[PDB]
Amino acid sequence: DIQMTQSPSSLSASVGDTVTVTCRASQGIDKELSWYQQKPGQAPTLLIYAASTLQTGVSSRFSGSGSGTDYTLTLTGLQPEDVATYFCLQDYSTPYTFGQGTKVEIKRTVAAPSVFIFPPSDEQLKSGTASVVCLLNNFYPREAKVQWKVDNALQSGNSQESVTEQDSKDSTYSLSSTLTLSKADYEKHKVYACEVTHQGLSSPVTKSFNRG
Amino acid sequence: QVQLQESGPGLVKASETLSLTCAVSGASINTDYWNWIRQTPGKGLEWIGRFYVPTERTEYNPSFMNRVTISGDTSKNHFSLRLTSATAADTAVYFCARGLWRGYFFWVDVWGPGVLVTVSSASTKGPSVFPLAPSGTAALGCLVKDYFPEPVTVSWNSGALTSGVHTFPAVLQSSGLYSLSSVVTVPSSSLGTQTYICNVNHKPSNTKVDKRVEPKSC
Ligand code: NA
Ligand code: NA
Ligand code: NA
Ligand code: NA
Ligand code: NA
Ligand code: NA
Repeated sequence: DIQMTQSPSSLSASVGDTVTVTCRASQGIDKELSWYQQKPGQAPTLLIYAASTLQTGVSSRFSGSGSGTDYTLTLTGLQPEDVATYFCLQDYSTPYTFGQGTKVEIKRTVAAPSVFIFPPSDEQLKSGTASVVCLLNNFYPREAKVQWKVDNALQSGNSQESVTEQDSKDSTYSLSSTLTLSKADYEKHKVYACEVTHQGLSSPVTKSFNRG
Repeated sequence: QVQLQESGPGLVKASETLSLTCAVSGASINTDYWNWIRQTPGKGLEWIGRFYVPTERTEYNPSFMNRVTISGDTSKNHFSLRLTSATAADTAVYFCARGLWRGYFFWVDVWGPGVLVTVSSASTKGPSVFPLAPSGTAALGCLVKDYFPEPVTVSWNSGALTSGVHTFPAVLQSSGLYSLSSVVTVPSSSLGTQTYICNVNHKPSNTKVDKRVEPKSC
């Protein structure tokens, strides 16, 4: 078998920079390699084949070189649209094998989150459970802290967070924090607040609602 | 417009057989080669096998031993994959993809959108969709809660509303069921006039749920 070792596993770069991804084959593969771009939530698309032949229709900002065991994909003039994971594929010998992929992220100016809080649906509360959601919209950098406070007492253990992939347009992230409670414990308290701390905010932003 | 589309996602019981189909449009499967590839976070991309219709010749990744077979249907422009004795290790996004072979070089020029297949000893369950009621820009969304397996598709107003939509990755609950939210930011001007419905599609369960989101009132 042929083993493809790809590096780096992930990288961060600024708009207009030049980024290079490398795949190393376990032995010479005589340029029988192709590269692919996979944008978030999408399927891979062809970029280069035969190590250095650019697919007609793909931007000239992509370039491929290599011989023997070492092959490179170079991406010049990095744009926000290029946020994706890039893979190699060797067609030298079956079974065809892929590199582990390089996750390419974009560095941009700091952007603060727009914070929103959502109380539980009346529909779900009839079923006996209550979900309170806190939304942090279009912020950068990815790092952020979200702390729940019920009756302004810190709450922990009953929340799970989920974060989107980097936006292809503004290179920002969005985050959801979901606090889930029984209706009984939900009705035990009155104030529900989401305290958010982030680079782009002067001070921690707190959004709250009162039950009733 | 060469296009490829895999069968809809679903659940495959443990030890039973995983079956998928790719519907090809814009090109005849009577030329070039036709592959099945799967993708997992930890294993990356895995080539399963290739298929050449004219001669019905088939080349498989040995790692699948003899669990796999790939066949075609030249008048329907479909080719299929079957993987017997399915196991939790076969949960993955499966891609159908065309492979071109010019001289010594082979590459995958057209991929399908991919379809998630989940191997599980449990049963499907449709999602409960609850509104995320809003309150110069407001935010509203839908809470797609308690469903199995992944995935759910979410649109807004049957695709009319696109800009500003964020469908978050699903979270695994202690329930064993998945839950996610989909949000959209709109002008606060339009909350009382414009209607907002999230179209949730849970293909594993053949369950579509449509829910309108309005500001709660007194
Ligand atoms: Na080897
Ligand atoms: Na990095
Ligand atoms: Na409600
Ligand atoms: Na080859
Ligand atoms: Na999954
Ligand atoms: Na959620």
